[PDB]
Amino acid sequence: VVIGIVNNTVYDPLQPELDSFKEELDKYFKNHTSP
Amino acid sequence: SECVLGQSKRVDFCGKGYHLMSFPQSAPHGVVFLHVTYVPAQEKNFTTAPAICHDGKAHFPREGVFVSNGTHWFVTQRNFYEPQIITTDNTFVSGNCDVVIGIVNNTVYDPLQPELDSFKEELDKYFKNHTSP
Amino acid sequence: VKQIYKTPPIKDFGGFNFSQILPDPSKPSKRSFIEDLLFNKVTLICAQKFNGLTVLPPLLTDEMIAQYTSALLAGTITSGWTFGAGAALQIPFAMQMAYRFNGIGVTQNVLYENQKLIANQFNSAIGKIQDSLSSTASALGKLQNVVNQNAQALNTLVKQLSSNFGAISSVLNDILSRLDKVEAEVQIDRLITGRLQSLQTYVTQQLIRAAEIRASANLAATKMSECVLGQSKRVDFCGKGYHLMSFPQSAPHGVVFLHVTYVPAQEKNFTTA
Amino acid sequence: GKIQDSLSSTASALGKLQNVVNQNAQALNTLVKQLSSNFGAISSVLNDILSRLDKVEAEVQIDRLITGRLQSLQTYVTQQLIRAAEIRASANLAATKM
Amino acid sequence: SQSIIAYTMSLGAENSVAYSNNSIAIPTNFTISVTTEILPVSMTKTSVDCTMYICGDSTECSNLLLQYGSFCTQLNRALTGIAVEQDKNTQEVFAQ
Repeated sequence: VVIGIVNNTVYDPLQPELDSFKEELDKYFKNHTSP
Repeated sequence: SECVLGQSKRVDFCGKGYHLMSFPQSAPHGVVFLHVTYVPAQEKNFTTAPAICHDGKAHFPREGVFVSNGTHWFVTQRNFYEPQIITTDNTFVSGNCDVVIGIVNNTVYDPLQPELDSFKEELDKYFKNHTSP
Repeated sequence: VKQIYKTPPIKDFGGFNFSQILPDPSKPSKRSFIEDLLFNKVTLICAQKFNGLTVLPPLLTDEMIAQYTSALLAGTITSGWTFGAGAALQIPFAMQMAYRFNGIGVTQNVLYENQKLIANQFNSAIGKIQDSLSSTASALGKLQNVVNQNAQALNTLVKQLSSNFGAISSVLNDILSRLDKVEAEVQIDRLITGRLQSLQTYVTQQLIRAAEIRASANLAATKMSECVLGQSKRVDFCGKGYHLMSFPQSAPHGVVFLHVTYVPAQEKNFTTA
Repeated sequence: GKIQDSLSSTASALGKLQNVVNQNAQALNTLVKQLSSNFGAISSVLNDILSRLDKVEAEVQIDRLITGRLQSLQTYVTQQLIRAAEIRASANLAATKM
Repeated sequence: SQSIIAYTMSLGAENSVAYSNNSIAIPTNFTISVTTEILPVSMTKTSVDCTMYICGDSTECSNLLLQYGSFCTQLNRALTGIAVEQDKNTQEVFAQ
């Protein structure tokens, strides 16, 4: 409906904050598979 | 028009003080305005700082002012003392803290961290439980 | 203001320099530098007096007007606009400028990251006033005519005593000395007719000028109410540009407003959506 | 477009300007008509007074003529000053609206 | 024991403000104050019949008055203009 809108990404600060937790969780899982 | 049919931001136009609202009344060859206005009453002293540097960066209040009673720092609205904990929701970041004159050190509470820490403790307890069988 | 505020002895205004608009004790009256320039730049009689034309002194002497101006300026610089709406609330001047910038739609951080610059401009800006008012003289013309007109009419009112208005001689004592009662009357009454027409004209002109001055003084009171005791969002009312704050100053039969305003300077093109 | 319909059809809309003009014209016209009144003199035209009366007796009628006409200009100038003050008030309001 | 005194007028109770580069004053309570303000809006409409005032019920006087031109008409028009302006004032003040 809006005239003149353009395509651009919108950065959500929560996404990298959760992605760091995701990587920490994945590393914890991989370490838990070691013993 | 300005005072009755609306609210006027003009200072000392619709009565003294911050104008709230008004009432017209007739009078012999004239009009009488009852201006109902807000006037601050009991002021208190506080130590103020234009900005807060917590994580190397400077923080400024989105609305209001920084205050301190000598032991803790809060943000409060400009015309009424309602202190609140300095949170990332209540403040915005603008550069680092070497150029701002009068900036002081204070921690800035971020409401996201306690939720993530509770989730991390739940996850750690689940891991420890999973090590039992 | 019902209270006469006093500027604190320490002048740590974050770099902003008000020594040119604040009173200095070296003068026997509490005038500031700019006000003292203004009183010299305007030229503020017996022969008028002896014909029955008296000039009355103002109720508020210039010392009291200077005191009122000093109180208003001290309140503005030490409390912002809070002293106009009620109790006076002290506040650092840098934080007051941050409040003003937040008022004009500019985030307050812009002040703090440029404070030393913004002072240096403002301190220079007031200085440009000193050079401006000291060199050119027509700038204060808005007051000078208000004096000259009131003088000129008075002079004309005196000059009207020299006219004959049809009488044989323009001096009443001459008419009494040369003519007996029945014949002196027909000249004297013409003299009263002419001089009473003269006072009718002078009083009507004075009433119209007084109405104009009342309108101008009401405008000045309005500007003092919003521009000085607060911040005005009205475009082009309190000076050109986005209004930040204002300073009142006394002057012979008038007021001088220094409107300190924000004006954008250097713009860049961008593609917007 | 509605303005186009509003202004082109009715004429009283611009009345706030027309009364500004008419009054002045009327203020002028009456000032002209004042030249036709005798003001007590035997004849309204000063040339008639000069032609019919000697330089001694003409003066008493001529003085009446100056008295009346000068009073007329005084009234006209006072009305013009008051109207100019009103127009200045309206112009200052217009400048504020601008 | 009461007398007429003459004195230099007092401008107001002097109030020095404790300014500081890091001190703020903030109210913790407020007052809702009502202030009255009286404004004239109009004045009594008056009309003066110029002929009646100057030359009341006398035709000999009206004959002399008619020699003075349109002064009476001008006065009547001015007073009617004032009368109309009174209603215009009342309409623009109260009929919002």
